[PDB]
Amino acid sequence: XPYCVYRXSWSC
Amino acid sequence: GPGNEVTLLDSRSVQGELGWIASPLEGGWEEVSIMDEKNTPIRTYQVCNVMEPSQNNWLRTDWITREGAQRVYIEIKFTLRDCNSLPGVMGTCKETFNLYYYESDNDKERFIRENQFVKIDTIAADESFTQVDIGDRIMKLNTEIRDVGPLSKKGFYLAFQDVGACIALVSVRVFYKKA
Repeated sequence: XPYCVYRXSWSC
Repeated sequence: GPGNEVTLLDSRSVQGELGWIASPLEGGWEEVSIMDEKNTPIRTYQVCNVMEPSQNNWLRTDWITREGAQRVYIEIKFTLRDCNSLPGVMGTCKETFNLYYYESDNDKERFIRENQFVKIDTIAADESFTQVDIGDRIMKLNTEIRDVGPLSKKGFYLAFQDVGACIALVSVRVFYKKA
């Protein structure tokens, strides 16, 4: 992965 | 309050990269900076190998002195993505992570075995949250606290184990209460 990363919000 | 607490570790107040030890070194837990309003990095650790089986990703702090405290308190702010919010078939997706410690007089341990770590708890998103205003956004994060003790070596290491979740550890603070 990472399938998603957390930035403020998750983005996948 | 802070007046009666003595901080032993606060990931938010470290200057530069945390450089904590990840096993595996690549492709598991990784450092990700989130920039606050003053362009100071919030040093997070993240892993999200939800598409791959048999995850066993470890992350450990550097050595933390206990300064004569026998009971310490570990406060973690984090966020997870729920498995049901991640498209794809993910038979082994998880929504928890495991927290451990290892006591040692040696402040420069390397390759501590998995079986030397003592489990504190399985950590999940539960009822408790905090809001961290970083300018453009307000981070809504789960907040969990656990006590550990009694401790009796000069210090200890904390570790986080991922077994297949989509997790961001945003803040880790460890403190004791001073009589």
